[PDB]
Amino acid sequence: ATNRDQESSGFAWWAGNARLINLSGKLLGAHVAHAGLIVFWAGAMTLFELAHFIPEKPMYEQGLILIPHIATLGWGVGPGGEVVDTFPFFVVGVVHLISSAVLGFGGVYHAIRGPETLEEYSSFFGYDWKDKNKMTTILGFHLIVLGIGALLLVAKAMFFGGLYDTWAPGGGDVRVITNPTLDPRVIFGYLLKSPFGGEGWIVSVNNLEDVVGGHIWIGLICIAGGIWHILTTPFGWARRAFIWSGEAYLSYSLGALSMMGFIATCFVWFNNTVYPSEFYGPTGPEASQAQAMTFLIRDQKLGANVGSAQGPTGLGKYLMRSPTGEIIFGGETMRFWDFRGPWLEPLRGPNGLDLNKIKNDIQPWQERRAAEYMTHAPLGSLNSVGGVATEINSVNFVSPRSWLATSHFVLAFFFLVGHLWHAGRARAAAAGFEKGIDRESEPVLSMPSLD
Amino acid sequence: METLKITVYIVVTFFVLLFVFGFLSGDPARNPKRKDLE
Amino acid sequence: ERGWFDILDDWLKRDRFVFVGWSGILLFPCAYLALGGWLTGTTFVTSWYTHGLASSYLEGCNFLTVAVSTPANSMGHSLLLLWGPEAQGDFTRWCQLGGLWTFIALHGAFGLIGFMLRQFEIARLVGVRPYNAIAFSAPIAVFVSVFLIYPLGQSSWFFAPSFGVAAIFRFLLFFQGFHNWTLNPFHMMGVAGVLGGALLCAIHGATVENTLFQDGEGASTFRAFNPTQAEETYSMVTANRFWSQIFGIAFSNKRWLHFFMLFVPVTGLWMSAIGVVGLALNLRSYDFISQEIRAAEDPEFETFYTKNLLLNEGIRAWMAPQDQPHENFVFPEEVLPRGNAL
Amino acid sequence: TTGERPFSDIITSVRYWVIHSITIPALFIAGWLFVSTGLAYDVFGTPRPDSYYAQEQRSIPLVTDRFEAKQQVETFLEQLK
Amino acid sequence: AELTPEVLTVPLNSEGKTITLTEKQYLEGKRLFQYACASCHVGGITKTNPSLDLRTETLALATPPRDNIEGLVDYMKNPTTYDGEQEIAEVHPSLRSADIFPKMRNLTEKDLVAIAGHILVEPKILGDKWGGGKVYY
Amino acid sequence: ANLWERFCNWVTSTDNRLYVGWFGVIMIPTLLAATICFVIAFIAAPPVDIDGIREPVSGSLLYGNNIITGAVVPSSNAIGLHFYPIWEAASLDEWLYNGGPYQLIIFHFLLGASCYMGRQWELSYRLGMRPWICVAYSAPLASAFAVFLIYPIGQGSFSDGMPLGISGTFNFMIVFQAEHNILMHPFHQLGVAGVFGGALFCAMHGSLVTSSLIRETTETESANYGYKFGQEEETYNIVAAHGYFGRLIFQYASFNNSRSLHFFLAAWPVVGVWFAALGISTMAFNLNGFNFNHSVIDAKGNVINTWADIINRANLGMEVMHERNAHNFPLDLA
Ligand code: CLA
Ligand code: CLA
Ligand code: CLA
Ligand code: CLA
Ligand code: CLA
Ligand code: CLA
Ligand SMILES: CC1=C(/C=C/C(C)=C/C=C/C(C)=C/C=C/C=C(C)/C=C/C=C(C)/C=C/C2=C(C)CCCC2(C)C)C(C)(C)CCC1
Ligand SMILES: CCCCCCCCCCCCO[C@@H]1O[C@H](CO)[C@@H](O[C@H]2O[C@H](CO)[C@@H](O)[C@H](O)[C@H]2O)[C@H](O)[C@H]1O
Ligand code: OEX
Ligand SMILES: [Cl-]
Ligand SMILES: [Cl-]
Ligand SMILES: [Cl-]
Ligand SMILES: [Fe+2]
Repeated sequence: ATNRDQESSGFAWWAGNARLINLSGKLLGAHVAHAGLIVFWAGAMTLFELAHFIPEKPMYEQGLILIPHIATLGWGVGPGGEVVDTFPFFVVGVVHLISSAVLGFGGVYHAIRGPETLEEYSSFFGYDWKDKNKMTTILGFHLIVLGIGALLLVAKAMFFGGLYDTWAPGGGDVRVITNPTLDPRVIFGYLLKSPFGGEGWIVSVNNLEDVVGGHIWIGLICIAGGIWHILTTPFGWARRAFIWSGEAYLSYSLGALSMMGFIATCFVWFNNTVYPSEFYGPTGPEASQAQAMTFLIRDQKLGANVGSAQGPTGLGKYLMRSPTGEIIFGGETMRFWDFRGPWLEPLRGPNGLDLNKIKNDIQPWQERRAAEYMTHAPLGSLNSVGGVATEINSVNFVSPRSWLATSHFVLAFFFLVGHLWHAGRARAAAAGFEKGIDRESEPVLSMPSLD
Repeated sequence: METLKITVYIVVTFFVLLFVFGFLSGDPARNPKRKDLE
Repeated sequence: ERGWFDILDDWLKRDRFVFVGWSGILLFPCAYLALGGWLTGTTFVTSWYTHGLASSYLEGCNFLTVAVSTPANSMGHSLLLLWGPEAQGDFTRWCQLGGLWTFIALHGAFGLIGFMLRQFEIARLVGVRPYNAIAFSAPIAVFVSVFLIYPLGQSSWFFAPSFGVAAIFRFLLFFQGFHNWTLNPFHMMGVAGVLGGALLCAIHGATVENTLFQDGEGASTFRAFNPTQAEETYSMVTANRFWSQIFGIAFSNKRWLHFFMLFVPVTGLWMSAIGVVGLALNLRSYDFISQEIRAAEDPEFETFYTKNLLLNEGIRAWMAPQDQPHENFVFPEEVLPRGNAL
Repeated sequence: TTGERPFSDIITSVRYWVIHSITIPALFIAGWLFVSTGLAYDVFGTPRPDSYYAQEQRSIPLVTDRFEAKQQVETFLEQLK
Repeated sequence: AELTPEVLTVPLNSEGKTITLTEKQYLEGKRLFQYACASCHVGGITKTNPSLDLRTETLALATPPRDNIEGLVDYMKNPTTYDGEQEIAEVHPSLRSADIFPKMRNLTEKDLVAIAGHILVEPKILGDKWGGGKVYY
Repeated sequence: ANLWERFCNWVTSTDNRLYVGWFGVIMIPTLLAATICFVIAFIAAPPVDIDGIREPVSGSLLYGNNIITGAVVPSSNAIGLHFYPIWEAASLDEWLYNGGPYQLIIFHFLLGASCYMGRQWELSYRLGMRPWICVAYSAPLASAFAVFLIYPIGQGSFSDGMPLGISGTFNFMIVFQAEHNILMHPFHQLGVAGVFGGALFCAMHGSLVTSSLIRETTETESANYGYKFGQEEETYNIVAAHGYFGRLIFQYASFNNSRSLHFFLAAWPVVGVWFAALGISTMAFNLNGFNFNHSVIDAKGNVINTWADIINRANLGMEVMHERNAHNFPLDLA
């Protein structure tokens, strides 16, 4: 039992995994088994969702988060996101669940039976954290792998059925992407967009051509970068900038993951393109706007002239101007005027919401959709009672957008905390005082008084 | 307003550059003990 | 001089797993009955006859909504003793009238007396100064002001806090709507003492933990301490320099530091208690007169203070009929205060 | 230490479990029956689901007099036919 | 108080005929109503048009009358405006529009009767709460 | 040494009365800007249309406020999450009417405090200390982010960020309770356990250490003179403190390890406050407190109220009254 107590390893049981830092075989084991756990959850959770799935209720009324991910890719769904075949969901679930067995088998093997260290066994699979070239090489393999992944998304979109497109002419539907956006001004133009209202950085991506082209760029970039890191070793400036240790690299990755988590939170909250409202429910903005729409429709049917209706504050009861003059829905939803969705856009002209189109061209499907979305707003309790906080029990509903956003904020935050922890520790340990101050060499004691 | 904007952009850029080039100026070695961390 | 008193004294102070003491004669039965009353009431006992509420696991409440509720308003400040004139020795009727509320409040009070006497007794036996008991004076001021003096100032025990999670939440909101308690500078000093105390706890713990001397070889550093050691386990000098440079001022005297850690949360709780004594009499910090004069004359003048009062008015009107059933409030819909649409 | 047998000794001994494998389930069953027989309701005076209101009544049985409170509760109870 | 057969007895039609729902029917009616209707009609109100509720008095004053089993079943088949003047299947869930309101696709005649029974029985239990909105919460 | 090198040596110098550092290089201008703008605005800013309904709210002292009622008022609902720097306004008068000071202050502040945390790391490293004081500070910092940035993001407007003032703080709390039932949320409850617990343990530790101070002084002088800055020996007898506390409860409920004890003092309030922050940050996306409205029902189906329903009535009062002129449609959906 090499290194499996505090006295020999220096780490207590509650930090026991830190005993693995220089044990590449067992560490490989931990990693592979963990990957196994992830894939296991994907499979099992998918089969659970499918078992509980009623094809004629919206997905979002049923607590689904993975089936929406599958349906977004174009599998199992048809016009307007209606389920036409549940078999691909079944396939996805079963295949992940079976793969998890292979992964776990490997993980357990390397973890308790295989070589505890790999260096003596193989120069190729062996590594020293402090070997910069080897680090950049493994990094490179993994970048090529990620690039390939992005390219698989591309291949699905272009050659194997396409993607679900909430924006398809005539109504949302599955669509093959034939002309992906390759122009770098567009692609990287997203990257330089402000993250504030009406701009929204990369979260603002609103068409699949841009999504797909973006993935072509990321695929090539990752493969190229992978090759670069396989062929090179870090330059002097990098060498002097970073800490080179396992715990350091881990901390860097924790920072990256935290950042990505906050990003995904905002994506699932605001974006209704790669997270179609057909599957995930309406966004908060969307449902608010939809309320406005619903009452405009009702009151106008009653005979109200909604363009000239002055509300109690002096602002339009139904319609008002944005700070730059565009015609928008009034009331509190004035905040959500940057919202865009296929059910609303046919009412939009060059200056914003168009009064003539409003008076003359609103179709029954728009009324239906606005009602649906208004009454599936992402508000609800921890015990999944749908609606505002004061609503009575009756409707069993918490929006998938809320589950995903909240979960990923919690995770992203704790991951920032973890970054601080491991970065600070990595610094202290590399400098040699992570276990405390040397009584015979206390740095402050050799410093001049502050006063 | 435009003069204000350019001014502020320049100030922000200046300090951000100080931050970045500063942390790039051999920071791991700025500690009381083991300095050679390259 | 070895009589029965001294023999009993001997027995009471045996160094056993759970120390007893003379104070234990008061403390143990009273604490046991208070906890037992609460567990008994929240598991089995209703508040149908006192409040018109379900309040027990038996009725379908969960841990957040169970409570031992106060007696009906019509009971006034009756001690509501089981053998008293109200229940007349009838246990079932006593539970239905809210006798468990006063049982728990009173046994709990004597129990807290017992606990502080315990802090004194043990300090005296071991030979340390009695600052722990002294610091415990703040929980006592809080319990006494909130659970006894406050309802004694009001119409009845009904308006005391009921013993339960959600019930306590209701107490908070009631105090906002009726007393504007957040506006009270005594409450505010309480807040400063509680959050300042939490701040001191955190910052002190973290400082000690991050100025430790390396007193062992292990990367887990807890083992490198020995209770009997003479030496400080962390550097006050390094701690001092760090904080002087970070925040501008720092502790330099450990005795003062620890006293301050007593002083801050204890003083905060004491101030909150004083404000609650005022609320016992509806002697509130509800308004700023200058604000009200200006606002009444000028329909364009608006502050966060006036906004909060509109919220309070909403709370009173919408919560009163069900929260104060003995008043038999019937508020027709048309009199209910509401903004547009909602 | 203070003289009493260490807990870890006790709860890892065969005798402890010979006693407590009987005493622990017995207490649990007793508590169950306390509810399942309906005794609890009668002991504490807690309304069963069919005893909060009479069939057509929608007003709470609130106690309104301190010294005749017992009789009021008895009257409320009688009013459930 | 109990859920008696009397409470569960409601008008079948406008001609004085009544039907008595089983407890299982009552439960089924609550379940199906939550399933297909509560998203808009929780508590007896109507979120997308609060002017019209599900109170028995309101339904009685509808055209054609909607305060009986037949009236309600028909409404779930071919809903109209309050005056009976327009058919609104295109914007309100119904069997007729089960193509665009897919949750109506599996509702059977038995189910519709259960939902109707729910809508009629609930105010006998809850009184003003039913159709009352937040004021009565 | 060249100029850049000397500058670097000064910036990172351990000998400055207040440490500067690279994080400090960002912290110092940002915190000054927020501070100066906050002071001027608090005293002299005209009323701000917080809810975008042309209903300006007065926050400043010169415009009819005292210390308790005063605030720097959040930016206009018409603005939402749009970035509204001074140069986006046609004039300062406009900037002021729409609540520009609020955005200037909170953005400079959040950046500056993020840098304050970084700086705590940085100095810990220059001094040869262990690094985690900054992690402790992450708890109040995350909380500020929650109420100044995350909640606005989730709700779609900085108009719903916490106001910079005392009464404005209370307003934010009451509205939050109406809209999320925060009291019935377990993360807020963990927050309360964290701060109540922190105050408790603060008092406890204070009192135990104070109780066990070793006699080094006479009765006519403060016991504090018995400790001298930088002395090597501990100033109280921990074995005695533990002898007391272990007997107050039982032996194995008391800490005998000072390191373990101080770790606990750090962890309890820090974790609790982390959850407080996460409560606000998840309710930001409208995953709210437990809802048991009408959970208890009798045999006929009558609602039997619990304390949860009374809470509900209070919440309704708050809900129907807040922003009395801003809603035109029946549901408040943000
Ligand atoms: C994802 C979670 C995870 C994973 C993958 C690991 C992995 C590992 N841990 Mg860590 N650990 C974890 C969480 C995890 N840990 C947690 C939460 C704690 C706190 C309790 C610890 C505390 C801890 C300590 C103190 C130590 C480790 C050690 C180890 C390593 C050696 C294990 C060993 O020798 O056990 C021997 C165990 C057995 C022989 C029992 C059975 C173990 C197998 C794996 C169970 C497999 C069951 C599975 C269902 C089988 C499916 C097979 C099928 C696919 C065919 C291993 C790489 C040790 C180490 O670093 O040594 C170098 C070590 O000292 N861990
Ligand atoms: C990304 C993470 C994630 C998200 C967003 C969801 C979302 C959902 N799940 Mg899924 N699920 C997950 C992971 C997730 N799950 C995991 C890990 C499992 C294995 C246990 C499952 C197994 C599962 C089942 C069996 C079911 C769901 C269901 C659901 C739905 C209802 C959830 C609910 O009511 O929660 C209730 C809320 C809680 C239980 C609160 C959890 C609070 C945690 C413990 C706080 C943790 C904080 C932090 C991580 C700790 C840090 C500590 C600090 C000191 C560092 C909802 C769509 C249900 C459904 O509707 O299916 C159709 C359902 O039946 N899930
Ligand atoms: C990234 C994960 C990973 C890594 C780096 C390793 C590395 C190693 N394994 Mg382990 N192992 C793993 C996962 C991994 N394994 C899994 C998942 C299983 C269960 C199948 C095992 C079961 C296992 C056993 C039983 C043994 C090893 C052995 C070895 C060593 C010999 C490798 C060799 O010579 O192959 C030579 C190269 C090949 C044979 C070509 C492999 C062709 C691959 C599989 C095609 C697929 C590639 C594609 C990119 C995979 C994508 C997967 C993704 C979708 C999840 C080497 C250290 C041996 C050992 O430790 O001896 C001391 C050994 O006996 N492995
Ligand atoms: C720049 C990287 C990037 C970005 C912005 C996206 C974005 C997206 N992906 Mg794609 N994808 C990527 C890489 C990326 N992906 C990679 C590497 C793979 C292979 C694993 C995929 C495979 C994939 C599939 C199969 C699918 C998507 C989908 C999506 C969309 C929904 C998912 C989401 O919310 O992710 C949010 C994205 C992030 C949180 C990542 C942001 C990364 C930041 C900007 C950079 C971090 C860089 C790092 C820290 C710095 C390196 C260090 C260096 C400086 C030294 C969304 C537009 C779904 C879709 O399109 O539906 C139709 C979908 O089905 N992606
Ligand atoms: C996970 C992916 C990953 C990781 C961990 C690394 C890691 C590394 N890369 Mg590699 N690289 C990658 C992918 C990755 N790379 C890819 C995909 C490509 C193809 C584009 C490259 C191409 C590449 C080149 C050409 C070089 C590196 C180099 C390096 C090394 C130093 C990098 C550095 O100092 O960053 C820290 C970043 C800086 C110091 C930049 C300055 C700081 C600015 C202000 C950061 C601002 C970013 C901003 C916050 C991002 C927010 C979004 C924004 C886009 C709006 C480091 C080992 C360098 C090296 O040493 O090669 C041997 C180098 O010369 N990489
Ligand atoms: C030992 C600690 C202790 C203390 C301080 C208390 C205190 C209290 N109990 Mg609790 N109780 C205890 C232990 C204790 N109890 C135990 C062990 C039990 C289980 C049997 C109970 C069960 C219990 C119940 C069921 C009730 C109380 C109640 C009370 C309250 C009213 C007591 C009273 O009026 O006594 C009056 C009696 C004395 C003060 C005795 C004084 C002794 C004198 C000085 C000696 C002289 C006596 C004299 C010679 C005798 C002549 C009698 C003759 C004329 C007939 C009071 C707060 C009541 C309550 O809480 O109502 C809400 C209540 O209903 N207690
Ligand atoms: C290392 C270690 C660890 C960990 C471990 C792990 C993590 C493992 C994993 C493992 C795994 C990861 C496993 C997996 C498995 C899986 C499986 C075994 C599967 C199976 C499947 C099946 C059998 C299927 C079936 C089916 C079908 C096919 C159809 C449908 C239906 C059903 C589902 C029935 C611990 C922590 C303990 C500690 C110590 C060390
Ligand atoms: C967007 C912002 C700009 C980003 C640019 C990033 C490009 C990556 C390379 C940047 C250049 C790095 O250049 C880096 O800075 C200065 C420049 O003299 C060097 O010089 C430094 O060296 C030593 C290291 O002990 C320091 O003590 C000394 O104060 C300083 O002169 C660093 O050793 C060098 O590594
Ligand atoms: O802003 Mn401030 O407060 Ca959040 O809900 Mn909506 O909006 Mn307004 O109402 Mn309720
Ligand atoms: Cl009406
Ligand atoms: Cl308000
Ligand atoms: Cl509105
Ligand atoms: Fe201390």
